[PDB]
Amino acid sequence: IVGGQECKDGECPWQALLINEENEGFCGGTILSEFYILTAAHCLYQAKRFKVRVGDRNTEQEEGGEAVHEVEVVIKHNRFTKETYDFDIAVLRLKTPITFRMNVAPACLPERDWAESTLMTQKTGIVSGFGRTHEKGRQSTRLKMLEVPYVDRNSCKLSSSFIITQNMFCAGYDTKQEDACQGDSGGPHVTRFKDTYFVTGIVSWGEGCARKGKYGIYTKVTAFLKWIDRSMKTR
Amino acid sequence: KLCSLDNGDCDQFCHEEQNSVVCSCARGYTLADNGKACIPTGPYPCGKQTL
Ligand SMILES: O=C([C@H](CNS(=O)(=O)c1ccc2cc(Cl)ccc2c1)NCC1CCN(c2ccncc2)CC1)N1CCS(=O)(=O)CC1
Ligand SMILES: [Ca+2]
Repeated sequence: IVGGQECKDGECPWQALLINEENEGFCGGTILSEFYILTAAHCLYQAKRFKVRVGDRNTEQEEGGEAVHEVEVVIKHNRFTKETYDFDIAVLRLKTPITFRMNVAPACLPERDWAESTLMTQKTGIVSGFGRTHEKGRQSTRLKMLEVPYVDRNSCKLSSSFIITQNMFCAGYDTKQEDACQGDSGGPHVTRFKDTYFVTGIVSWGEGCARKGKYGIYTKVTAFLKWIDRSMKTR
Repeated sequence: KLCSLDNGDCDQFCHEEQNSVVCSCARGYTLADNGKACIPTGPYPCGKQTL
């Protein structure tokens, strides 16, 4: 998260961090239920073996309420490839059930139609993670959250140097220095509708971090909603 | 009908049952008695910041 704001106590419960053998935070993720984590599809390349942490707002200080879970199975989207980055979405099933508490709750999965017209048409959106403070900078210790505006689907394709499929979408700023970055990837993008949050999108990619004339590219959850279910219900 | 008037005065999802508007809620929520607002069955419902 570049710029943005610090998730205070209880604000970003759905947050999820994937950690590597060295217990290092490399990717984000979103809590859907007890044994299901939503993450990017490419984040399943950034490591050999990983666990997913929950209820952590500081990557150094053991604030008591942290907790680690192992991965029991990995559901990566078949129509994926880094050539295009289309279908950047993956569902993780945990070996042991996430027990909810403070700083550890789930994000609602909205209905496709109502989401595509009431959530996505919303002004802003919430993206968060333990990513870098600036493009070529350091990873973050404290968990951050950034309110990124929904960016015109059309002026999304211009600004971009690559194809922008309707399986993904823009969001962020033109000049202002606020965006996601390395590490935030796979994390969550949630819309706040009437005091509750839904899983509107996944942190995917972007030309640099907070670069003028570029927007943050996320995966379209609705575009995969029914896919998401089949994964949890397994298949 | 008119889930676009103000979400059909719902709390979350809103639908149009031909005639009029139909509200509903996400996993872990039960539709209140007025058929609009949503009520959480557990202490840790999806979509809520935990305080
Ligand atoms: O965008 C990057 C990295 C950059 N890393 S970053 O600046 O810290 C960055 C990463 C993700 C963001 C997501 C958002 Cl929402 C906002 C800002 C972001 C900033 N590579 C740059 C681009 C390299 C080529 N790409 C395509 C896409 C389709 N077709 C062809 C090529 C996309 C990413 N990706 C995704 C993470 S990865 O697989 O570990 C490396 C490739
Ligand atoms: Ca910690």
